[PDB]
Formats: sequence, structure tokens, C-alpha cells
Amino acid sequence: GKCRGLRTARKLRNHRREQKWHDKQYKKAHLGTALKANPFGGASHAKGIVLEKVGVEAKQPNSAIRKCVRVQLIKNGKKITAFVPNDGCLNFIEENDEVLVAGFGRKGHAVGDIPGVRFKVVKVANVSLLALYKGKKER
Amino acid sequence: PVAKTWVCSKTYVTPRRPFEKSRLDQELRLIGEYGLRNKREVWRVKFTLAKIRKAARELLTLDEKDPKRLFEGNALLRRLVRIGVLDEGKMKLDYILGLKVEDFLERRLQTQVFKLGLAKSIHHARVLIRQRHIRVRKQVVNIPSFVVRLDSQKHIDFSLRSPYGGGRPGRVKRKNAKKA
Amino acid sequence: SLARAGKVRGQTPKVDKQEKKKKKTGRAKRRIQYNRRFVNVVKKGPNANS
Amino acid sequence: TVTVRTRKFMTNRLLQRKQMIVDVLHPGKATVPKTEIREKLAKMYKTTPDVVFVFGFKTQFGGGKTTGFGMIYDSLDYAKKNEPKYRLQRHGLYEKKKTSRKQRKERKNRMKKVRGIKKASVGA
RNA sequence: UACCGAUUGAGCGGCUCAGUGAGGUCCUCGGAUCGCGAG
RNA sequence: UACUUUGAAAAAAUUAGAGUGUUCAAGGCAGGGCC
RNA sequence: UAUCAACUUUCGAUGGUAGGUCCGUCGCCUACCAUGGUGACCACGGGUGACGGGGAAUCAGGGUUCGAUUCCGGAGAGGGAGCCUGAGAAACGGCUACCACAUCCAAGGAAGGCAGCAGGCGCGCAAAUUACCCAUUUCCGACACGGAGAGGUAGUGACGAAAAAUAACAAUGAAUUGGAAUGAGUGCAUCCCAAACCCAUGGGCGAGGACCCAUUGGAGGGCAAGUCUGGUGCCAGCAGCCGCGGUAAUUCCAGCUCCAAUAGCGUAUGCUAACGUUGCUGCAGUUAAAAAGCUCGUAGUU
RNA sequence: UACCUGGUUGAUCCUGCCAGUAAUAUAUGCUUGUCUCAAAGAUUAAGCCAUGCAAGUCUAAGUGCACACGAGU
Repeated sequence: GKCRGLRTARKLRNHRREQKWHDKQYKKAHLGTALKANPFGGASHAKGIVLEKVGVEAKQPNSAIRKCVRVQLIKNGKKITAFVPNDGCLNFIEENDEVLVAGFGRKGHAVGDIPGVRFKVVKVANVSLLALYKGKKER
Repeated sequence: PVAKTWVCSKTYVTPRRPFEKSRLDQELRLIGEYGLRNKREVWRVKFTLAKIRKAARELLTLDEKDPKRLFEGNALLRRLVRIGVLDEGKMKLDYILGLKVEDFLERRLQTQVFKLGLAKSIHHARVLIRQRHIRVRKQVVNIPSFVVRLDSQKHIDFSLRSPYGGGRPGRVKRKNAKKA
Repeated sequence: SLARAGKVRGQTPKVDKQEKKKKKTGRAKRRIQYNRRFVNVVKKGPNANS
Repeated sequence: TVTVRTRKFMTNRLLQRKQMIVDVLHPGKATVPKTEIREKLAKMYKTTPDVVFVFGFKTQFGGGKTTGFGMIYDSLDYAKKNEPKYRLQRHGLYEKKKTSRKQRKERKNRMKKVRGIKKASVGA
């Protein structure tokens, strides 16, 4: 059990500090890993250049083709697979364009039936993808 | 280094439950009954009560005859009786925990000018305050949330320049008189 | 395949909106919201079509 | 209609002034100018408007009363010595120079590169 | 997606061994030059 | 000598908080009354 | 942080003595001796997307997180080092070197330091005018007089905080009608302010779809809100999660309607409460993750 | 305000996490009529800088035989 001694503040402080590393949520934010492997490097959004136009298939029991894009970031040159959210917005995307990608819902976790996509496109050609979908800023 | 203060505090707080049906009904009931513009004015007057109740709740923790409780307690009680939200008969620190949000909503300027018969409805009361019609002791007030105190209760009347009281007609009164 | 990007959104018959009257905003919208939900009574939802 | 009250009053006689808070009333007129206040304030103290100085008039919300500060002197020469250069310029008693601040700085730095009597030539 | 892997793998940084050591500061004396002294 | 209580001492700003109708408020540290 | 358990001490590490040096104390340094000093109560070494603190965010109580940032102290002016002047500097809007970078040149030479105020480039998800004045606040100087990008005032600004329009009042069965009511805006005076600007006070224009039009996300559940209509047919797309789309979709694409907050609101990533899922208050270890195979044994705790 | 809700099963009671919920930080999408207050090249780059400016300074009282002047300026 616990040591309730009046001079056990050192034993309690050392035990609690060590057991916090067995927490998955704590060891992820207080280590070099999970941040060096993070392509964004701890940022909210990121800009990149579109390399290809790949379509990943949704996992079971779903059946569809997710319109994704192979993007290479600028600040570190890493290759990520963003997601073009809305309907037909992949046509607004052209290869070798400047797109502002961001996270996808869950932090560093694949959202929905998409196999390994954990990012999504926010802007393209320095204009927002949402305005292109609503008939504004025709680009 | 600049000669500024950068002090600023919020006056409301959003509820924990965003779509609680039991809460939306009682807040909308307060809006229509007192003629409020949005839910922020409801959360503001609730936050105002929460500050007073928390201040009194701290004094109930302190024992009686305490120099801090007797001073700050009597100062808070006389401050509530000044604005009229607390009666003079029973001014104790434990009756502050029996105050409702409706007590403060009755001391606003739009509700007082409506109770004094100067306005037709509560919504008609707010529109004429923003139009520089009523005053309080020779002071024209343009704010509907003016917390009227008891010393300025019998001094709320129309301004000396408004057509409702004694003054020149409006821009549309003489406009129709010139054309015909 | 990527050959069907923007398929249903292009096949939907383009129907534009209608020229409707303006709406009260601010205190006036809350007034209409109040006297409709509490004053004017006499269960179905606000948008129940049944 | 227009009425000056001079709520407070004090005679310090160190700067040869009579400091006072000028509270002018106007229940149906616009903000009364300082020229009208200054001329009707000297006749209250039996003097000339050339020694009266009023400023800082902030009309209250709604209208009816405008409050400000006021100073009167014993003579005109004391006004030119105690009053700042910008209050005298509001009257016909002072005129500010025409050169800009950006020009004086550049003229100074150009003179720092020339030593001798030629320093005044390069500056002008 | 990480791991092992010959390639004395490669690149970029931190602190240092040794050698070389600019430039000041002091200490010894050195006297262009100036009117025993200043230099 | 630990504990406990008291006193001394302590940068302000900030926080809490007294007073004060910037038209109300966030705030400010000012300003109120009489001829 | 132990996947750092011994470290320091030829070449000062601990101490003693004499001296040198400094404004002065001291291994601060030198010379001669002594063999010490630190460490399981975590030394030493490494890491820090570490300047410290006054504080900030969120909190029932305890806590968790943040603090480059206007106040105090420290540190540095491209990287290190050396010195001059002076009461005060190891000064860089002082100087002398090397290193990196870079400017002019008759190619002999000369000169440079915006982590000052504006501004440019680069970097990026990410941050404003090559503006005005020394009038306020104070500082410096032979001085009541000069100077001050320190500072103050404007410009940019949905970082945020407070107040607060987008209608009100009456008859008639609604872009129906009816007269009233002040703002937005717009000029003109005054006020304001070093001149200006903003607010405020007046009077002259200023609303009937008071066309002077409120957006932003949702309407299967969680979670307030359509067994509606058309289109698509596991396609396109929706969905934080569970799921929806398999020709009669309340979940997709739209129309209508409705709901929520509102001059705001959605999203992404951190952070806090949720979380008694880090449990000191306050968690667990028979079978769901879990008591060393067992016993002895010092520090530690009791 | 000392608060919980969805999700393992044919159904149930649990451990448990994932997801929801509400503040606060910067960034960003869309949108904006008044008035007040106010942060603002910190995060990657103590990266590089064109140009202007940012520290100068007289009293009756340390010197003061040019200007312009009846000593003073």
C-alpha cells in the first residue's frame, strides 16, 4: 500500500514521478519520440507541394475511394498523405500547388474508414478550399 | 514600456451543458420576460449573482464578531440595499444565499422605466433608452442595463429635449408637417 | 480511380433559392422565439412534418 | 442661457495665476467656444480677456453642462512667461517655427561631417 | 513503419589534447625628435 | 528542537477588497457639495 | 534522466602557512606542506522547444500547466578575446586583433555591426507606419531657454475585454395600412489635440421590403433541431465516436423548414477541467493489466 | 455548478480505454453596422540588413580681437 509517514514526501514524490511514465498520454508529450516522428513538428498547420493524386480505399465494411493527395512539406521535406475533404474538391487541387494541410480530427490518429490518412487539406494556391466549394474566390 | 494598464475581466460564463433542454427553457423565459437581446445577458446576470454569493459564502465561513466579516459583510449588505435588490428588514449574510437572478433583472433601467408607466411594453422600454429619451436626475442615460439604485428611483423621467416629455418634435414629425 | 471526383454534385439538378422576406435579428428574434414557445401554446417538434 | 460658474477657485500667486475649475452651462445650445467663455469670464473678475486662459472642456453625455479648467493672470507679460507655447498660440501671442523635426535631425548629422566655420555653410 | 547490414559509410554541431599563435597590457632598454628634462 | 500562537520585517503592479453614478459596464483614482 | 554510481585531485581539487594581486575578503594566484572535499537525503555526467521571480490559465478542496513578453534582477550586442577613457565599461549607436559575413576603389587603400525606432529580405501556421511632436511623463547638459524613435499622439489591427443597433407603437383580414421615434452615414460650427484624429454638444440633410437585408455551424444517437421533397445507388460523398450510402437515404448532393450561439462562428494543434483513467486528500494488484519463487539484510520509512 | 454521455454483448452487470462536453493559447476558414480599451517578427533564424533617425549639451557667472553690431547679440 501507500506509505503514510510524515517524512515520506520524498518517497511519494519519487514514486509518482516514475509511475507517470507508464502513462501512454504522458510519455508521448514528454519525450523526443512522437515529436521527431511527427511530420508537423508540433505545429498546427503546414504548407506543402502536391506530388501525386492517390486514392486510398475505405476500410470494411465501407466501400468507397477516398480522394487523397501525396504532399511534400516545405520546412522538412517529409512526404505525407493529406485528404481533400469535400465533394469534387480534388478537381480544385492541381499537382505542384501550394496547399495548407492540417491535422485530421484525432491527434495523430487515422479518422474514419481511411486507412492511414491523418491529415487534411485546408487551402490550395493560397486560397481556401472551403471558398472554392461555396462559389467564392474562384481562383 | 507604455502608460497602460491592460486590465480587463469578463462578465459572463458559458454553461457546461451546451444543449440542456431544461436550461434553455428557463433562460429563454428570462429573455422574453425582461426583454433581453441574447443569452449573454442572462449568463452575465447569473455570473453577477455567483460573485456575490461566493463573496458572502466566504464570510459565512468566518466566525461572527470578526473585524473582516463585520466590515466587509456590512459593506456588502448596504451595497445590495442601495441598489434595491435586498430588503432592509432582514439584511444578514445568510440571506444573500437566498437571492435569485430575477432580483437583479428587476433593477435594470429598461424594467424600471416600464414599471413606472413611461413605456408601453418592456421592448418599447429598451428602444427609447437607446434613443436618448429618458434620464435619471438630469442625466440622460443611453444604456438599458443601468442598475437603478433607490436614491435615484423617483428621478427617472423623460429628457427635457425629447418629444415624449417637453421638447422639440422629432425629425419625422416636422418632415410630415412641411410636406403637408 | 479518381475518375468520378465530383459525380453526384454535378448530377444534381441546379435549383436556386427563393427571394424570401428578411428575418428579425437580436432582441426581436428572441421576442418572436419567446411568445411562440411560451405565450402562444395549445406533442410535436418545431419542425415536425409528421 | 450660457452661464459660467467657476466651482472652485485658488490664488497661488507664485506663477501669478488664479486657478479655477470653469463649469459652463448650456442646456439647449452647442459647445460654447472658449472665445465666448473667455470674454464673459474676465468681466466676472473685473479684468481683460487677454489674461484669462481656459482649456480642457469636456461636455458631459447628453448635453447641458461643460466642465473645464481656467487660469487668469495679473497682466499680459506674466502670461507670455508662464503659459505654455501652445496655449499662447491659440491666441495671437505666439507663432511656432516652420522647420520640421525630420529636417533638423538630418541637418545636424550633415554638420557633424564638417569641422570649422564651414559647419554653418553645409547646414544652410 | 522501424531494425540488422560490408561500405576504416557520409554530413552537420558541442567541449577539448598538441602545435602554430594575431593583438593588447605590464616589464627591461631603445633615443627618431623637441626644449638636464620631456619623449 | 520540531509543532503551535503572537510580534517584527516585507517594492509596486496583479489578486481579493473599501470608497466614488467615467451616461452604465470593462475600468479610472479620482472627485463630491454650497453663494 | 541511473540505458549516468562514484566524482574531484599532474595542469587547484579540500585545507594550512607566507606572499603576490585586487577597491577589498577568498586557491583569486604563486611557493612550500597536509590528503583531503562531494555522494544513495541522488554527487558527478547528460537533456531542456530552461533566463529566474513578481505573476498567468483552469480550478469544490488539493492540484495541473504556463511565465520570450512592458515590473525587479541577471545576461549579450555576428562569433570569442584584449584594452583605452572615466566615479562608474572588460562599453561595442568606443577602440585593437583573428573568424564568419559584407561595402567602396584609379586595385594603391578605406570602411562596417538595426537581439534601438520605422522599413527590407529570409524563414515560416504565425506577428503593424521607411508617420507626427518633445505639449503631457521623466532623463541628460556650463542650463528656467537645448536635446531625447525614452516616451507621448495618430496609422495598421476580429490577439482579446466592456458597452451596445439591425426596430418600437396602434387599428384591419400581409412587398397591408397608419402616423410617430432616435441612430448608421453625411457635411457645417464648437469642443478636443503640440497642429490633426476620435468621442461629446448643437442645428441642416438622413428609413417603409424602415432594400441602412446577420452571418457561422448543424437537424440518426450522444446533443437543442423534418417517417418532408428532388437527385445519387456501397458510386460520389457523410461521419470526432457508433455509423450512413446495397434504387422508397430522417445521416450524402440540393430546395423548403427548423435548431443553437450571435457580430460573431467553424476547424487544426497545444493546455485545463472532465479523469477517483497518476488517486497526498483519493485508485488498484483471487479470476479483467497487476504481490518479486522464497528468505535474510543495511540506508529509508515507522 | 463538488455534473457526466455514446461505443465490446443476443441481452446483462464490470474493468477499461477511444469519442463527446466546457474554458484557455496561437494559427486559420467564413462573416462584420456603432463606441471604448488593448496585444502585436517571442516560437523557424543570437539569421542577414539598403536608407533616414535614435546623445548631445550656455548661464548675469571657464575661454570667445570674423560675421551682423550700440558694450551686447
